[PDB]
Amino acid sequence: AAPTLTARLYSLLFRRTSTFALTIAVGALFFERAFDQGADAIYEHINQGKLWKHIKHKYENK
Amino acid sequence: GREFGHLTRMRHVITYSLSPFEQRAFPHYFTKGIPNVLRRTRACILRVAPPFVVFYLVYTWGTQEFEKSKRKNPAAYEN
Amino acid sequence: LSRFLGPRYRELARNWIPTASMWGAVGAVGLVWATDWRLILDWVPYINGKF
Amino acid sequence: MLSRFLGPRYRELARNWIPTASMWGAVGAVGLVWATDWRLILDWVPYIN
Amino acid sequence: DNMSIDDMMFFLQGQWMRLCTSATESEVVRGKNILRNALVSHLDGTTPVCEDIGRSLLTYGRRIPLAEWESRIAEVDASVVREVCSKYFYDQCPAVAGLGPIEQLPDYNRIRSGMFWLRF
Amino acid sequence: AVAASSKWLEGIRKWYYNAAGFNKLGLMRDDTIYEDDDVKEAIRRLPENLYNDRVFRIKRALDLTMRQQILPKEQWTKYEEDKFYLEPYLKEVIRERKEREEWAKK
Amino acid sequence: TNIRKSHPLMKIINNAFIDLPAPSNISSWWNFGSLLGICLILQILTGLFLAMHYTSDTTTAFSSVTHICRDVNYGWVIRYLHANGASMFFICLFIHVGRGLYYGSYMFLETWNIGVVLLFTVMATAFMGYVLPWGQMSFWGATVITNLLSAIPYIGTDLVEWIWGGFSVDKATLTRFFAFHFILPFIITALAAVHLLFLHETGSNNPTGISSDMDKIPFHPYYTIKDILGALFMMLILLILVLFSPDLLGDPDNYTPANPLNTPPHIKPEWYFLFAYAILRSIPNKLGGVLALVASILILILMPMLHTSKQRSMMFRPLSQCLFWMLVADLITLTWIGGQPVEHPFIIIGQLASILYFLIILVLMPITSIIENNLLKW
Ligand SMILES: CCCCCCCCCCCCCCCCC[C@@H](O)O[C@H](CO[C@H](O)CCCCCCCCCCCCCCC)COP(=O)(O)OCC[N+](C)(C)C
Ligand code: HEM
Ligand code: HEM
Repeated sequence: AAPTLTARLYSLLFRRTSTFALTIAVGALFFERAFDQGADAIYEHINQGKLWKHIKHKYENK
Repeated sequence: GREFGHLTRMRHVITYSLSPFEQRAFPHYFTKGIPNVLRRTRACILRVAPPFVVFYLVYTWGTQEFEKSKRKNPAAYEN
Repeated sequence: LSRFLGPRYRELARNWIPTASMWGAVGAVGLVWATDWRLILDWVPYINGKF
Repeated sequence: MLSRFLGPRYRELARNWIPTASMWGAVGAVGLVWATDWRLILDWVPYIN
Repeated sequence: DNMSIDDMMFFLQGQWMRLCTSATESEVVRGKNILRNALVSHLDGTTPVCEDIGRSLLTYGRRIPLAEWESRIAEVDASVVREVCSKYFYDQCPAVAGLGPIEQLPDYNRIRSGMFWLRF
Repeated sequence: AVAASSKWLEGIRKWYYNAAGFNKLGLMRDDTIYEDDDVKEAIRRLPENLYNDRVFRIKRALDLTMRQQILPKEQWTKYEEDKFYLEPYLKEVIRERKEREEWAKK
Repeated sequence: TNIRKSHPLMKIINNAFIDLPAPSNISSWWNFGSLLGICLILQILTGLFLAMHYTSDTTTAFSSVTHICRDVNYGWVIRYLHANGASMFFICLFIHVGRGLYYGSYMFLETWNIGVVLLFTVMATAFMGYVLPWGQMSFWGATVITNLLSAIPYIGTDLVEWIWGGFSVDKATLTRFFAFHFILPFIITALAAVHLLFLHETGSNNPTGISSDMDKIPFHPYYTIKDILGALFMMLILLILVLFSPDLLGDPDNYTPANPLNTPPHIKPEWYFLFAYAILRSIPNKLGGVLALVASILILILMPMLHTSKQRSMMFRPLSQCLFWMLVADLITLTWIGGQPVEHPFIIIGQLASILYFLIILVLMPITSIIENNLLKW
């Protein structure tokens, strides 16, 4: 059958090791921010109200 | 040294492999292993369980018994 | 030291440049990713770990 | 198992080499007397002090 | 010889990679000249060329004339060489066979390891 | 002195024969023994026809355990079938070791 | 021309970690020794970052530990990693001894003995580092355990006086232990390198026990990724036991500052020593308790001579393997008896547990090995 988007994607970045390392780098850069902030907003979301960052309001900006 | 280039005699034994890329990583990886796991299990549970169960029994044996020599004392010491 | 000089060597370096230059770019951006370098992070629309 | 050492040639080796054993053992004994300041045997010899 | 088995291999795959990255044109013309000599050397005699007629027709059809072959040898360039070699040598799964004794010879992955330079 | 009871001995040696797992891998009893240097030299004594058989069976089992999967139910060795080929070799190794020792003691 | 075979150092690594021949049928148990090799360096750097604050003074140390747990930037992680990580070290180490004993890799005599000396060394480093944090268990524990050598009719009571550098635990004795504690691990490294160096030139053991010289297989393509996976999963064990169980692993009481004055209720020695300490309860006369204490580790040396069963291993012999599991269970016994505060039933159980702990290998194992030999013409 016709090559999968993954298939041509091999012929792209994977087969060449430099570009391979490159996509590893950009991939790290995205996985960092996205997963990091995901763990942020989720951890903020689960045991809600235990957080003082939402309880800053008793004492902030008068 | 003892490296591969000179070792034991071995003859007309032959190998059939495959390129890793040509084959998928998990060939019936589930269904094949479970009976194997369970058979290894029934094989050695017979030789593994009894020390640990005997240990657990002696554990609660001494804990509960001495505890009975312990909490129960004021009646044991009488008035 | 003069040996480095040569007709193939010119063509050869010409050939090897993409692979090693790519590494430098990969090494540079990755190193920015590792030290979490500042001023370029200013220039990224997405990965602003700063508020 | 251990019967192989139990032979007249080896018991012979025992009779031959025993005085030497007493020799070296006495040497290290004296070394204990000296280096460790083992005064108890230093006391056996008057010349000390 | 048993003790150098890996060693020839140790170099051989490099040769393929050598053909990949950094294939000098001087090497290219070397190979082309040896090729042309291989053709003309094959084409001496009656039987070999009766065979050429007897197989070229089964192949392309045609006797496929030498003017075409040598136009096609002049056709080749180091860029094209590196491309094709890339399309077959650079990262592709080997099919390997041995009859020895073999023992020094690397296991498939290790053999497979050589098809791609870590440097490229 | 045992005689009449020997049957039952064989009746548990077989269980003992089952007790070991080598039959499940089908290996010769002789294969199981540890290779100290003298018995190694007894291995050296073996004919090639017998030698390579041993080597191959051993490699089969070695492949199995890597998979952990056991050798197939049909193929499992019978207590009779396992020729104890190494007997002359090892018994002569014993006789010779104890020989040179027997001279060494006098 | 050849690159790995070019440079002689590279020649050495290629004779080893790059491509030493190895048996193929290896399981995780052999991965564990490599796991020890994993833990070691981690403790070393971790202890380095800790060594950037801790003091060996009798007075100022504990305040610096509090400097670690509260002041230092993520250093608390480091603190617990060095502690709990050492705990993990002993974890893997015990499995490893169990393996070498089980698959009979003790047949490699010199390698085995270097393993033994390495073991005593690790024990000492353990004890002294445990003395370091400087708290109630630290103090009274170190005092009590040190007292044991005084069981010697002459020399040992003198010797304790020599360690302490004074009448009692003090900046003398504490700095003493800080320094011994520091010098030993680096020794452990060299003993490790020497240990592997004995291992390479005999070949590795295999799960079968029977030689796999015919089946030797390259290291780099295979076992490297295997052990990487194994180290990553131990990293799971450790990180889950530290980020989710920060404290439980040890003995709270050290959390109290030490007082020569104030005296702790129970002074349970830290858990890896518990079986050893249990043996201190075993018999009358402190002297013989010390003798049996050292003998508990020393006894391992007898085994290669005590070994006589035709296996180089213990997997095709569930018979003797059963005695084995009785012995392991016996270790569990000495463990939990050592954990409890001292009591009479615990005393008798500890007695028979100790007698049987020696006799399984001084009586049962060799002789049953003989009858097992009688059953199949061995
Ligand atoms: C000791 C105490 C515990 C340690 C705790 C750490 C635990 C670490 C465990 C994590 C696992 C790491 C896995 C390693 C991944 C790759 C392993 C190896 O098998 O893959 C190789 C492949 O290698 C990788 O592809 C190279 C990736 C390059 C990325 C390098 C990372 C750079 C990090 C630099 C550090 C920056 C921080 C600096 C701070 C000072 C094999 O190549 P191959 O399977 O054939 O496929 C590629 C074939 N090609 C070339 C044709 C495509
Ligand atoms: C952390 C320090 C140690 C290191 C680095 C070390 C090397 C470890 C490792 C790396 C192995 C090789 C198997 C493997 O992991 O793949 C094993 C080699 C060996 N060690 Fe140690 N060891 C250490 C402490 C001990 C102790 C205390 C003993 C008990 C006596 C011991 C007995 C062995 C044996 C028998 C081998 C040979 C490997 C085999 O035959 O399977 N080791 N250990
Ligand atoms: C495997 C061998 C080692 C053992 C068993 C050992 C003992 C470990 C353990 C158990 C801790 C104690 C933490 C605590 O009890 O709270 C730490 C004690 C200590 N070790 Fe080591 N250590 C070892 C190698 C090192 C190395 C190489 C260094 C330095 C580079 C080091 C620096 C420390 C420090 C500072 C402490 C006291 C920490 C505290 O007060 O909590 N250790 N390490």
